[PDB]
Amino acid sequence: SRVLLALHDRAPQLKISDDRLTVVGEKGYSMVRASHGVRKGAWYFEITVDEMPPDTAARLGWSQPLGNLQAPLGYDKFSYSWRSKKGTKFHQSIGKHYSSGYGQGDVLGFYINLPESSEIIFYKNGVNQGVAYKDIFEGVYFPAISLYKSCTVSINFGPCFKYPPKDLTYRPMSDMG
Amino acid sequence: DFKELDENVEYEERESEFDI
Amino acid sequence: DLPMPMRFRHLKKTSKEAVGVYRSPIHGRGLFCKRNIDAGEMVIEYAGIVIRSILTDKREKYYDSKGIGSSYMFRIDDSEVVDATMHGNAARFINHSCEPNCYSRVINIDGQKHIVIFAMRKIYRGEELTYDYKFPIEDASNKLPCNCGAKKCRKFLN
Amino acid sequence: ARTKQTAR
Ligand SMILES: Nc1ncnc2c1ncn2[C@@H]1O[C@H](CSCC[C@H](N)C(=O)O)[C@@H](O)[C@H]1O
Ligand SMILES: [Zn+2]
Repeated sequence: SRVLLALHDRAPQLKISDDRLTVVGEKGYSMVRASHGVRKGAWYFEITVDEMPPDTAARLGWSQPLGNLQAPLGYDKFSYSWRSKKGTKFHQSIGKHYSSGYGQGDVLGFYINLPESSEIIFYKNGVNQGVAYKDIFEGVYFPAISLYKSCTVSINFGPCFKYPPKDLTYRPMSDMG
Repeated sequence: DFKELDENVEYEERESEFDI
Repeated sequence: DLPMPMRFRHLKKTSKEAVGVYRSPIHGRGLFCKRNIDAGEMVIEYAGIVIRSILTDKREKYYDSKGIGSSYMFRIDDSEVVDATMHGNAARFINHSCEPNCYSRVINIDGQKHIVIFAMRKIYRGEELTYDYKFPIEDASNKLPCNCGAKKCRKFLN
Repeated sequence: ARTKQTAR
């Protein structure tokens, strides 16, 4: 089947390439989710910032199906995001200190563990940035991208990741396809 | 009072679905 | 005739526009006809979580413990039941009638069964959409009455 | 128990 960026479950102004793995931002923060979400286990996917011109930003992470598409990821209770500028973490529109910022060429890793103890861990070029969210809301989580203005990112669900985290057990998001 | 739904969803039972 | 998947998702693409949830003379709040619906046409799907029928009894006692009153489970067959108690659509609000204008019926779409309400006759805008619940007949206790107003009303939903 | 049926 394959795990791709969602065909309809997307903000209509986002530039999504025909392969449905590269997305270009347009104006105000708008979301796109992946075609598959997860409800249990440990899963992983990578996002590569292909191009981040001046005054452009990305908030990347996991979203439940009800998260607002016309808002940034992490705007409501359905998404937790990692912001490119200052490495801020956002859930319910509250930004807290998390890590250093990520820019153009950086490869970001998104880890989620949903046991049958829940955690979200962000990665910068394979290095653990720390637990960002613990004991999260129960539901299906889909890999999600929110972009502010014309920046380009490319999503990689697996099976091969460029920077596999050291000593971390997970399944690639491509296993859902 | 419910969550709105458009399409049917197949319940994916967990391994311990019938466990005490 | 037109293939079921074409008929089926034409429903999903026109259903929200043909029906609405209003206040009912039968009971509480009902599903009402907003545009004339021809006989035999698909009115709405009874959407929800499709579970194995063995789970309904684990499900039903759990809903009591949280206090949810009415049952919202509809049975497809011997193996499956649509649980619309927590996740569903406007088909939850369809009241029962002893002389109804719609009927429930199971259709198969790509190896998955759905419960779709069809128009028994021609239904005009303004009407309340009702079907025969067809509950198993219960005891004198746990026997709740019917107020559909039909001139041949059985007087009980059970 | 109390589920609707498509026939009795
Ligand atoms: N013909 C009828 N007469 C009286 N009550 C009815 C009825 N058909 C259905 N009901 C009641 O409506 C419920 C069906 S769920 C339908 C939604 C409900 N009418 C509402 O306003 O929210 C059942 O619990 C039953 O008690
Ligand atoms: Zn009656």
